[PDB]
Amino acid sequence: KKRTAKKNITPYQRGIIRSLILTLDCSEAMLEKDLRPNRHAMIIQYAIDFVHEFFDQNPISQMGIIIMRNGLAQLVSQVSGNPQDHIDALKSIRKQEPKGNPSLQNALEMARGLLLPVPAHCTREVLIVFGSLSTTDPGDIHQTIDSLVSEKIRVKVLGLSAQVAICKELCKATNYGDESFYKILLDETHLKELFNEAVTPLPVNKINKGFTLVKMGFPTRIFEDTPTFCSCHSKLVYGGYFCPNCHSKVCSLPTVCPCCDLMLILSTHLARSYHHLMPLKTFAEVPTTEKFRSEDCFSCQSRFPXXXXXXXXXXXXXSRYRCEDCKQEFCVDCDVFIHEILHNCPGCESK
Amino acid sequence: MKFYIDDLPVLFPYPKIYPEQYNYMCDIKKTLDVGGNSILEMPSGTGKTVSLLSLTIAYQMHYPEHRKIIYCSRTMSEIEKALVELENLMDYRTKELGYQEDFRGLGLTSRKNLCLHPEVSKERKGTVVDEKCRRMTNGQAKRKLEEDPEANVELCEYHENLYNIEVEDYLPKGVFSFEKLLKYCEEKTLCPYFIVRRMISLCNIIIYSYHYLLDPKIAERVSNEVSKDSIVIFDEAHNIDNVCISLSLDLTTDALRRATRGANALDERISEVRKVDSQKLQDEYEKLVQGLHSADILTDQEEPFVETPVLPQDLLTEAIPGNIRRAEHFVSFLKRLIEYLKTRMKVLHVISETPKSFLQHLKQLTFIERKPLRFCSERLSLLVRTLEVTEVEDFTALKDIATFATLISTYEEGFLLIIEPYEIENAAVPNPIMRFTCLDASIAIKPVFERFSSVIITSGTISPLDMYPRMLNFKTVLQKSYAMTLAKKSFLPMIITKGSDQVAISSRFEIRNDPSIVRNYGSMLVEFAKITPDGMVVFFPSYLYMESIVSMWQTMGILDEVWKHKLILVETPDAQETSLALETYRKACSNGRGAILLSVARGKVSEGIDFDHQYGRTVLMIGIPFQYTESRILKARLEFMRENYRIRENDFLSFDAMRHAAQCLGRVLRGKDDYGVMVLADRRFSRKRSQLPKWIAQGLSDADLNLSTDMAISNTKQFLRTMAQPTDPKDQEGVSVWSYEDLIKHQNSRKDQ
Ligand code: SF4
Ligand SMILES: [Zn+2]
Ligand SMILES: [Zn+2]
Ligand SMILES: [Zn+2]
Repeated sequence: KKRTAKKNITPYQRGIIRSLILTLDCSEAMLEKDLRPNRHAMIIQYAIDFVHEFFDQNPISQMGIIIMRNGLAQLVSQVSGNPQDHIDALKSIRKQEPKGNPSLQNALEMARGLLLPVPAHCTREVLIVFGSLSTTDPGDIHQTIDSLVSEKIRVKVLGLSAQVAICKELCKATNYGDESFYKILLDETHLKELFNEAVTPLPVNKINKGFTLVKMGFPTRIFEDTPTFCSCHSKLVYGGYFCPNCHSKVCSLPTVCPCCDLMLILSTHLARSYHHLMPLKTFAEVPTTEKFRSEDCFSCQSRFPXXXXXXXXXXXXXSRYRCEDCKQEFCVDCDVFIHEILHNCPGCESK
Repeated sequence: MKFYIDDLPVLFPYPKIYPEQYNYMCDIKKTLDVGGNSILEMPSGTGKTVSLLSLTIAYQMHYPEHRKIIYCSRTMSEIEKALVELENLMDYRTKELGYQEDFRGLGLTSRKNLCLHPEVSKERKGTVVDEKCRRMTNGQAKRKLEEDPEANVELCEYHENLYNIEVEDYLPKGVFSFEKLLKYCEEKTLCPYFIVRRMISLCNIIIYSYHYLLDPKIAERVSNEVSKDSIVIFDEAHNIDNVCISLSLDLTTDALRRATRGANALDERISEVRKVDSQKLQDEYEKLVQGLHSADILTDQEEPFVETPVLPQDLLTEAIPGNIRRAEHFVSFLKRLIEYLKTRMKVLHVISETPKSFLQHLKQLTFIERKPLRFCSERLSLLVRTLEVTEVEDFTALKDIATFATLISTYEEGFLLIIEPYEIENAAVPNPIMRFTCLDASIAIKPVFERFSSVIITSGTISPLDMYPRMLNFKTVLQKSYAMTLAKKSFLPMIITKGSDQVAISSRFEIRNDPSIVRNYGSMLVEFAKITPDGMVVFFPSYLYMESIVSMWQTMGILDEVWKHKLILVETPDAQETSLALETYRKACSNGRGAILLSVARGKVSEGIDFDHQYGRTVLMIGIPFQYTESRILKARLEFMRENYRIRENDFLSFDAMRHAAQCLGRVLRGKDDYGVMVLADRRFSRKRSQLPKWIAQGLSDADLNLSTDMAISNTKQFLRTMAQPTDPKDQEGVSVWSYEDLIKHQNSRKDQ
């Protein structure tokens, strides 16, 4: 009655400052009806949610879009920080329809240049949503794959209802051999979290360069809405932040400094991570007889957690998934939820 | 690993291990001790070779008695397959248990592969390769090299320097696979063709084509060191029968005519030399008048011109060829021969002649005698040996006559000569085929089989295990069919008896286009071509039969659509083009974009090559293979086969097609990592479920019977999707992958009964 990601073992290192380029196949292959309007629509559909979902857990990570039609790599959205720009770029395409084959080889190389500008710390990383069963590669590939590795470009693909060796090779090679990234869905619902699991950072057993100090500053809000002006959109922004150093206005964002070129976040963006940094050991289910704790949830307050002797119901499930490190109990949904939304183990918080 | 089979450490080189392998080795060792023949169905989807070599190597090095090993292979591909295999097992043997091994073993393949001197290495035909590599180091030519070293003498030059250093003991210790051997011998300038030829005398394990064990003219130099009683391994020998049929002999009259002039060229040669240097020829007569001249009728260090088409230098006699002792007597009767043959050449219709029936008939139309008839070859052999000719292509034909003569002198009543007046394919033209053929495989099998009781045979596709003991009459012990153990799908078989229109699809109907089937077949192919990722092959019952399908499909709009998805590669009759094409097909499969290949089950592709995961994900058996496209050759052979053995053509027929049908499929899987889809496309397969190799039919489920395309495509559609999941339980694999040194300890301690 359990399927648990046993140990939260980075254990000490995960890739926070990310630079993810999402690439989508846009081919007639995407026009087959396994998915309702097509795969392609559900894709762009499921892509949309992803963006916030991404930017939610990653308010510090640039991102851009690529489509693959007519055997062509065709950037749609410059890699940037705002979600909305990215977000809108989809719907536009979402109505348009794919044409011609997918040229994977075109894809990566356009990325390979695309991911060059980002700093060293930024995880240079790509994600693929392949739809076809083969490719149309204008040039070599096995050589091309290697070039990625030379650039330390992790990749990950979301295979369609099949497996193709080359990408299966691609992930394996590009994740320094150690592979898990060639996931291909078997069910649509799987695809849902398939995006969601892509949200988090992604080390396993890493090699360690010099991970340096990251210079950055913090802006401060303004008051006079009338005095509107701007310095990144040059519009009349009612009034916003100011560089701690450049000391110039900026449209509200976690943006970089359009005046003296540095990263400017608040802090919450940092805070948004830390649950990614040190997550929690799962709350453990309890014995069918040994619990004998209060007849009321701790986190929540639900009287049950058992059934007070109900033949094949009370002994059926010790509804007492409970924490170890604080050794205090917890409700069913609570542990479902405290592991989900806010992590912050209450029992382990208060002692 | 290093465990016990109740008597022997098992220096297993693969940490993970499969229960069948032990189930395998357990039985063969049992068979190893108490001599037997006792074939074994072994699903090669696992490592059968390691399972073999594991038991063997220790058993050689554990017990003291049998210091030699004989492992016979279908082809050099098998050779090189096994060569690297043992080498790493052998290398693992040094890594884990020091070095107490002193074991060397290698395989001879040919001149053409092993002729390292670039001259004939450029040249193609092995006989010419045989001719010049002879002329490289030939008894006359080496005498031309030693007695009269001249510009007419060209050589590999290695067999000299090889002889300089090599022939006192081996190169140091390696089981030098061609990868290792071809380089290593190049550096020290060796054509290892002679390295092994001398090393014949040394190695404790050997590997070569069944011919080298069965082709008597090459399987002649059998020595007690190389043979006496050691262990025999026949791997993938499901098709051994057809190999024994070796004693095949058909008569290209056109080549035969060239032989006549070659005979005259000989006739002129002997006459002209008897004019000039007849004394040593008379001395050869004196080398003849003594008796058999065993000194140089058998021993020739680089000379022997004609091979021994007879069994390995046994079926001969000693009484001289009477008069023919005089070559002029001898030359004359040879002309009697060809002319008799030439006389027999132009029979209006097909005529089948049993040897004895033909025997006096020879004497009838020309009073020749059988006793000289065998003597021809050696008498010829010395004759050309005495005259150091500049070519053999003429004389190949000549010796073939002698070879024919010897053969027809040799055997009877199990063998027969038939002359169709032509090839009926383009009938009513002059091209008669004085075909004299073997009929019983076992006869050629008997001798080597007679020698040693440590005889072992196994293919990945032996089915059924009865015909071979039936056909060869041989005395087996145990024949166990090995159910492949799977805790998972691991592959998919399918049967398409009918299409979407439920129209039964076949090939026995004709070699022609019942347009329903092929139009149905375009669909079948294309939808599959769509669904699978790269790597897919199809097989056809016959080349030109396939040609029909293609041509019509080419006309239809079928091909272009699949051209959209995958890449297409046909099979060719020539090997060269094929050989090129194949590697590309590998490259496309290895590369991203999908591809597809077509060939024929009887084809050389189906015989040697192998298909892994990317290289093969789906196969297709278009139709059920058959051969009565051809003539009584089988039937006349069937006569003896059927009249003696309680076998009907169908018995032979229905099995042998399967003997070739699954023969393709075994290549589809290499490691238990791999998987694939195996479809069958013919109505009659439904009746044919009961002839498969056991592990196949076990892998075959009932509901897959007489599937149509629609029902088929779903299962693959899932199976592909399903298998593509990282289906890694990593816990139930204890039973199926036998927790290493522990569960084999555990379960076989529990399997102690
Ligand atoms: S001498 Fe050696 S290398 Fe040269 S042709 Fe003969 S076998 Fe080949
Ligand atoms: Zn602005
Ligand atoms: Zn600034
Ligand atoms: Zn806690």
